[PDB]
Amino acid sequence: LTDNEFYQHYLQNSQHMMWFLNIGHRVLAALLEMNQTKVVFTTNFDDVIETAFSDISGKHLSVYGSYAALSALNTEAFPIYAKIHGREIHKCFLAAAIRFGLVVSGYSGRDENVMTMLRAAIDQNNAFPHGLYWTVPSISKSEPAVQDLITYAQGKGVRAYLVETGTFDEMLSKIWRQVKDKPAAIDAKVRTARVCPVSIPLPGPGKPALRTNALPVVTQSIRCGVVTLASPITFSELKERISQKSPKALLTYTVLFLGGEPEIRKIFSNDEINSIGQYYIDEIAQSVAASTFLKSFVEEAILTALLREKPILHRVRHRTHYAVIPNASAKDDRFLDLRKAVGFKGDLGYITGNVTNAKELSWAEAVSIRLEERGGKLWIMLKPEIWIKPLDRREEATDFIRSRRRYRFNQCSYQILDAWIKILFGSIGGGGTVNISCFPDAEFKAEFEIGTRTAFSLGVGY
Amino acid sequence: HDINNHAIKSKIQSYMDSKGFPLQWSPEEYSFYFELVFRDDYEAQRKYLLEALASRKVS
Amino acid sequence: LSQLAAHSTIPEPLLLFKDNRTDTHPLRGLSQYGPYSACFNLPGQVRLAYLAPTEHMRKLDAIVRELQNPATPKEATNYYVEYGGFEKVFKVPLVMPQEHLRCLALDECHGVAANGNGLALADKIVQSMSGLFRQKHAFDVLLVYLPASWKKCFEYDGFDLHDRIKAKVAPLNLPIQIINDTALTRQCRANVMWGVSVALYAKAGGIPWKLADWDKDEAYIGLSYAIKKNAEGQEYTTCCSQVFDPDGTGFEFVAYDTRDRKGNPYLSYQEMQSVLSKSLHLYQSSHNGRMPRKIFIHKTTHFTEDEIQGAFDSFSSSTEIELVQIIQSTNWYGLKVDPASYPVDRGLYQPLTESECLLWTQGSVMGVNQQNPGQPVFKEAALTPLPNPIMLRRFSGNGGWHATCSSILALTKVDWNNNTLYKKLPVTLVYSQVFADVVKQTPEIVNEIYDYRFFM
Amino acid sequence: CLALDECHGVAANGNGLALADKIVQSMSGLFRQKHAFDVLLVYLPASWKKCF
DNA sequence: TAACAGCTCTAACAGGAATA
RNA sequence: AUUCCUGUUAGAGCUGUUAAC
Ligand SMILES: [Mg+2]
Repeated sequence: LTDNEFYQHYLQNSQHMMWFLNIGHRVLAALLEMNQTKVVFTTNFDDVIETAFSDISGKHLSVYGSYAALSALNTEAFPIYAKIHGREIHKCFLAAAIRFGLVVSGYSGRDENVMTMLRAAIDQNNAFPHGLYWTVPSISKSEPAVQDLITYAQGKGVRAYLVETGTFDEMLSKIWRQVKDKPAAIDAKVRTARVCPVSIPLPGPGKPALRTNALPVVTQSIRCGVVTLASPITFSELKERISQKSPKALLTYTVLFLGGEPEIRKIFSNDEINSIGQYYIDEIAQSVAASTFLKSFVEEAILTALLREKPILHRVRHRTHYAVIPNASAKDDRFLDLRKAVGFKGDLGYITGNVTNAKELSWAEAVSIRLEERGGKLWIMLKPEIWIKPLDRREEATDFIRSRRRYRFNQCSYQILDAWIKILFGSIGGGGTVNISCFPDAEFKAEFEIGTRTAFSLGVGY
Repeated sequence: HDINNHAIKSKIQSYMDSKGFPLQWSPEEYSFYFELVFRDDYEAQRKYLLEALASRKVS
Repeated sequence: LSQLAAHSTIPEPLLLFKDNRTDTHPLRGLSQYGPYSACFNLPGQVRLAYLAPTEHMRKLDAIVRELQNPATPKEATNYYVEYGGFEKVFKVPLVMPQEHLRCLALDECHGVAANGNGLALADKIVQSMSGLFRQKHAFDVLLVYLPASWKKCFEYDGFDLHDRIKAKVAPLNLPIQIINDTALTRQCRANVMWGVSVALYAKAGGIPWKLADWDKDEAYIGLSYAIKKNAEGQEYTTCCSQVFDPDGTGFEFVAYDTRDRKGNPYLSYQEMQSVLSKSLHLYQSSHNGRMPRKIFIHKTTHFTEDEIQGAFDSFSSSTEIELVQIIQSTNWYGLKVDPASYPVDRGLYQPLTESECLLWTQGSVMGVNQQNPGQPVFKEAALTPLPNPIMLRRFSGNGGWHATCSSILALTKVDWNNNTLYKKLPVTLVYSQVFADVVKQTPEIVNEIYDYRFFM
Repeated sequence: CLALDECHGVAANGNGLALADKIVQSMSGLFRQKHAFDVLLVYLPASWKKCF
């Protein structure tokens, strides 16, 4: 039972729902004062519940004698607060059990006394008539005894459920934001505090879908190399060293590398090098999100792995990488699909040629490939584009750029993107998780498995 | 938001139409919204219909 | 893994017209039903005056005279409806200015045109219009015309001619609709005629259209900034705007400065809490002092940790603050499949992550097109082949993508200065940007708040 | 603000509806600065008595 | 405070007109 | 500047990671 169903069901009958256990204490204090959820049980001190109630209302709270809980419950003199401290409340809990459905939060079980307490409360003919709801922050993290008890109750015929919600205070805030007819003083007192770290749930996948350009990256971790230096280095010095040497490996400072050891010995002499070790970045998404150096390193690694064995050329423009089609290899059969996509009115379409009104500028089709760290996911971002051979003369073809793409509408752009995905990965987006690897013949290589199908979602409907 | 406000009614109806639900006062809507809210739970549906049409608001 | 959260297509918002007859397409609703303020007869007759060099008075008079005759669109005919003239479409007569109201640009302006002094040219134009200071009651809208010969002073580093002119005239409380040579060439006459007619009617004081079923208890704040290239460093001019709806049928769209010196576009605790106190006061005065049950803030850049607390400390507990950052440049872009012959539907918002969504403010709209009925219309098919989805980053809202997404989508439709179907940004953002330019050009505006009809 | 001089002509014509419409239409100048003025003191000269 | 990486935006120009 | 925002050319501001002073 999803939390939305629990909220619709809990909100409808909050008058007779028991609770077993700072917005959460505050919302509960307001919820009690409001005469809803009359009886609340707890294990711990948390003497803050009664203090919050006194702040809300201005009167003391009954906190639990021989059978004081029994006397208060039987006489219907709500609201009642009783701490288990784990048979004095055991009879009262069983008496409470028939009267209204119970919801237990902040408890993982693990205590046999309360376990037998609840199991004994279940047996009677009408026990927890509204339902027993277990709300843990995560379903899979809960102790096995809780699931065993839920299954036992469901077998007995009771309507016990195990629902996954957030933290108890967040759950109570979400409950209270939809409780109706609350006095002004209570709302002024609680106001659900303030929500700084906004986190609104993503809906279900659901089922006119839209196809995005994002390719998922499921490689959760990669292995790479570290070099130790006897002297401090700056990133600019490393960058100019790579520019002047041009090794067959990818370098960054965080000093981190990926490629062959002899290239490292070429770029760095023995005197400055102390030792070479390995780095295991366990969480790639979090790492590239926290550090921009890792972001650039990983995007360049994926780029190198992507055009390693393919005839397409790799260029760079304002620090964004492009998969530009070379003129020499523009006649390959693999580009034929692209030849169809660029084509006008179902004919062959030129993908590399001479701009009609410039002396030496030569144009080609290309795709900008970027890395996007969204949430905790890595996406390969494909954007079709027209590349111009002189990097600094691109604007001279601006009109031509406007002329060619003027009619690359949704169908044409869809064809272009599908053809470019086929060119870059060799397979269509059906059951595709192809693997690429950069520098396969090196000690420190990186293999990345990229989902071939572009990210997409279907509109939710009935 | 009070449901009999025009602005809130329009906003809620626009939201409902966003998820592809029936448009406006059309057949198979009342039952549709009941079966959507209560996801085939006839006991909870009965309890809500009792509460809405209860014998305390009737004059 | 290629599965994303289910997108939801926000329907095209409706616009309110005369007799509260709703319609999604603004100009078509204006033709069928007329301006929203026609029932109130707020503008009444529209009386306008001229201020231009005498040598081009015939061209200015010809465009105004044309305003009173029907025009049929030739460009963007898939969207634009046949123009019927000011008298018919707006249910309001267009008044021929008398010689007393008609003014001539003083001669020395032409001379300073050679000097390339923008400030001198703007001041000379203001002094030319000074003959209209006393006769403010006679006319409603002034039509300043700047000839192409003045283009040397139109735009240059550190100066904007229209911006300076409007910044000088706004304190004067005179409404100008500057007309350049551009008006009279955009081959399609109906396009320009719709633009000028709507601008003049709204400039006059009327409301061409209003958001249908708009909540009067929600105020949509929007903050933007502008660059002044100082000799030593940079200057960031930040200004806010409000588009709330008062107790009456009035639209109430305003713009104001957030203020002594700023090198970064992020408002501190003091400045942000001060401006949020200031925009709240404008909402209360229009709404009879009632507090706003929900506040939307659209910033072009991310909110700082101190800035969020500043926004919070300015309001009571009842107010709901949904801080939103709007991002125009994103790597994402969408393709619609069923491959649809037309691009992805406008308003389709995709929740990417917790507090990050993709809104397709740009896109195809159903039932708006005039030619070939029953087909989608893509407004920006001329510029871009496919729409560019903007990205919302939530910072404070407790929950709900629908509220912010629908609010922004509806807000991108009430720009009277715009003569097309919608915009890329909510009117709050675009007007905050325009007033940011105005303030950056003219520092002596920071004291007072101004309505949208002045700078639109 | 200043009332239109057409209000005087309408008052001389003895047309109450058009006079009220003209008085309301004179309010547009204050309409822009609706934020500017909290209250409005509308004065009517005795010469308009024929339409009071 | 001086580099470096990324994200993002505005500043100035230029520029054609909505499925061909 | 009736409008729309697509490109180009640049720079700034935010974050980070290093080197320090
Ligand atoms: Mg304008």
